[PDB]
Amino acid sequence: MNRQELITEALKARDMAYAPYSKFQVGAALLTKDGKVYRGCNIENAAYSMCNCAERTALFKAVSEGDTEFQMLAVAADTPGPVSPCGACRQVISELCTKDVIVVLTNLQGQIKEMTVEELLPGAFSSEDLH
Amino acid sequence: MNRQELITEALKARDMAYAPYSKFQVGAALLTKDGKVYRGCNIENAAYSMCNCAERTALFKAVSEGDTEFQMLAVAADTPGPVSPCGACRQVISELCTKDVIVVLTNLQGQIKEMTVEELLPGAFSSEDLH
Amino acid sequence: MNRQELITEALKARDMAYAPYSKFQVGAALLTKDGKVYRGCNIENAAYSMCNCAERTALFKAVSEGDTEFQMLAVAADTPGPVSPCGACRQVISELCTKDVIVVLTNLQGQIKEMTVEELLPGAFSSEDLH
Amino acid sequence: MNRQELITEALKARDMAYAPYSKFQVGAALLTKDGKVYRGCNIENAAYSMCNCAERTALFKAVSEGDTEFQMLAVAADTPGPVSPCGACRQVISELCTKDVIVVLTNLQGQIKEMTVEELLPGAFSSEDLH
Ligand SMILES: O=C1CCN(C2C[C@H](O)[C@@H](CO)O2)C(=O)N1
Ligand SMILES: O=C1CCN(C2C[C@H](O)[C@@H](CO)O2)C(=O)N1
Ligand SMILES: O=C1CCN(C2C[C@H](O)[C@@H](CO)O2)C(=O)N1
Ligand SMILES: O=C1CCN(C2C[C@H](O)[C@@H](CO)O2)C(=O)N1
Ligand SMILES: [Zn+2]
Ligand SMILES: [Zn+2]
Ligand SMILES: [Zn+2]
Ligand SMILES: [Zn+2]
Repeated sequence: MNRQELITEALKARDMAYAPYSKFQVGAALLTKDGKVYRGCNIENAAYSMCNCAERTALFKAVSEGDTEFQMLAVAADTPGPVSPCGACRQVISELCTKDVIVVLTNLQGQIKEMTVEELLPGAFSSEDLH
Repeated sequence: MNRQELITEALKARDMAYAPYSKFQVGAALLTKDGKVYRGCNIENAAYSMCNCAERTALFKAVSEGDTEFQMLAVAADTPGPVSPCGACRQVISELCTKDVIVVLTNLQGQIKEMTVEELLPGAFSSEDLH
Repeated sequence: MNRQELITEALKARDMAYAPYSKFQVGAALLTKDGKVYRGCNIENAAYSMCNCAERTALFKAVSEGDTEFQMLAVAADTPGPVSPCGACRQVISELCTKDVIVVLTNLQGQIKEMTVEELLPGAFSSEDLH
Repeated sequence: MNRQELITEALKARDMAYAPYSKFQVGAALLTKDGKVYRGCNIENAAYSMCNCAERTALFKAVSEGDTEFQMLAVAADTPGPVSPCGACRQVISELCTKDVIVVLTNLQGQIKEMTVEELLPGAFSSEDLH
């Protein structure tokens, strides 16, 4: 499961999105250390605050199944450049993924940006800050 | 899969919760029309706003897999009476579940309250309100 | 400050809304026991999850100023019937307003529905449930 | 109103926080181009997802009043180093503040980190990505 293949997983996951308000579909594929893939997509709500993102859908799915060791996360959307995870997703990612996990961002036209969890949100607010 | 059995599913799902800040674990089990069960649990974050609930974890998991027809949702937590879904969950439920879906609420001591999606959030804000 | 006058306050507050994504403006006016009025409006974000509602904007404003005793909350939007607070707002309302506070819901055509905080979200999840 | 004075404003705003669940109070002070200061503080909810942060409380307050031109934002909390805005706040900040606005982060022991909005969340997801 290289990043190329993980991207195709996120592209497929994108087609499952429920986004009738923004008409903006997002897909994500999370790869565990054991090689298992969890797909995620954004799921909207008439009350915008309750919309959930593809990145978080995939992570929530994994953690709920007991999988908490990851190696890579691919995210895709029909944006101008590689899709940029929103702050809420970066925050959840910084909590649920170890700082070494690779984050692969792409769009639907071959644009690819790769960065680590730490780079996605440097100095992220964490539990250590609470105590 | 009766409500008794769906409750045991939610009780198991509760043990998967990642809740190091509140130490309050919640479990949920969503039953589709075809009899498939999706488990969900709350997943917290040092930045409280980003915490996700068991009800929504289960629903997000189902919808992302392509399952959008449900019949029942069980929710469980160690509360005094049947656990009460927070407003955000009721909002997502009212969007992703048809008004006839049965919502079963319970705690860890046999308290059981049953209600429909419509009753969970009567006159819920919806897409019809946007247009 | 009767409900009629508080409604006009919410109608004015609605014109301050920043809602370029939904084009759906909402207004709210919160009346304290001492007769002070706090206006609120929805404020959106390209990343939908981060949108904030009029009801919560008004409440957040009041609480931050040290005002925590309220008597009435008016909410208005261009909906078919009285605007329905989303679950997230009902949740925050049930926490920050005592159960006796009156919630006045209306649209832009004279539709008016009045209910108490308790009625807005009966048996709302609360701190008592955490401990 | 230099950053030193804006910090004292955020320190005062911190004392208004309603944070009975985390016992972690945060303060913020937003300075407009015209020299007006809006204070903000975190406001929690038994249902963690609904908690709101100091940064966003201040911004929501300003925007609702019609003030949309800012020059600086100070944030303070009792953290080990300068308090780090959570992803949700950085997201709202990148939307409501122009990329040149100065963000001043500090704790209660003189630690000070200064950065621009762009630096707070480089390449933030924006409306341009939606269309
Ligand atoms: O973090 C990224 C950016 C945001 N989108 C979302 C949620 C929402 O349904 C839509 C518009 O913001 O894209 C994602 O799904 N992931
Ligand atoms: O809707 C219900 C009530 C809220 N809890 C949550 C999320 C959070 O991690 C914890 C404390 O609010 O319980 C749920 O998981 N489901
Ligand atoms: O609770 C009510 C219903 C929801 N809207 C919002 C937030 C968002 O900007 C827009 C579309 O959901 O209306 C409110 O402002 N208040
Ligand atoms: O962005 C910063 C970091 C997070 N906190 C919050 C919200 C919550 O009440 C508490 C614990 O996460 O700190 C803030 O208020 N601002
Ligand atoms: Zn996101
Ligand atoms: Zn919930
Ligand atoms: Zn709302
Ligand atoms: Zn924050």
